[PDB]
Amino acid sequence: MMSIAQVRSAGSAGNYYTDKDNYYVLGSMGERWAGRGAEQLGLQGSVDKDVFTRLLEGRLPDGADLSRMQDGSNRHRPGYDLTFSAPKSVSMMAMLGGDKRLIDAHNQAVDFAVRQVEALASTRVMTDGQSETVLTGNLVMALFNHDTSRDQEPQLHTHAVVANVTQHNGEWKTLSSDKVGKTGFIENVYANQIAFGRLYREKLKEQVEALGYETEVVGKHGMWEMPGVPVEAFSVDPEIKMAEWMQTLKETGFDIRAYRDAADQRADLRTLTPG
Ligand SMILES: [Mg+2]
Repeated sequence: MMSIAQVRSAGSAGNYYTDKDNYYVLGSMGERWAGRGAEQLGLQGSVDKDVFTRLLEGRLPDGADLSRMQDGSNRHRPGYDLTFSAPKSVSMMAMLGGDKRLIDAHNQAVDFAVRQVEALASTRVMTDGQSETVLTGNLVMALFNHDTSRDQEPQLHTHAVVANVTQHNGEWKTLSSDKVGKTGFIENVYANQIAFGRLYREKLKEQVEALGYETEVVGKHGMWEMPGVPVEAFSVDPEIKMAEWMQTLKETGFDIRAYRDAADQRADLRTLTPG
């Protein structure tokens, strides 16, 4: 699904989203800029921690500055964290079963959902004494893949960090609003939390099933898993953590390789089937 949360203070944000220990099992952080806005600022590909931090403060790479220093602290809201988590079985098959094209599938699902989120981008602009929200359609995002849950179990996820900035008629303005009122961006993202989650969730299922794997619905809002995967056995030196995960995986008796060959055969079976 997709969880929502205030982005973590511009101060510690950088190291929080990027220190190697959040993506050790994955190998790389697979981090990247996203959004029409990032493109407008010439931000593409790998993410510079310093530029990212600055972005959270309101300092953009083109000179624009939305920071608000007040008595020693910046009062510009850093932004938001939209976290897309893959289902347990997928996380396991990806980082314990070594099937990396599932990481790609996930990445493809996040890109897809995030593009929909972007259509909600907007800002408050008052004209004629009447203020109203105006769709803006551009965001500046930095995505980071992590592989570990809060309780140290495998969890492939992407923290889609949305900077609190958007361009309007050439001016960089804030998504947040210093005044309660006519529904803004993040309120609209909440009203649609299940839907964005369903978008991601359903896009992943298409990719995943394309690779040959099977899926079965196990809960509300199309929540699904891959049949047969020991999801139950999975509810700080990452090297040790991996060691344990791999061990508890063996204790289940599950045959990873056999599971994948089955997915390969099923896949080929479908491509070579006109009747
Ligand atoms: Mg994380």
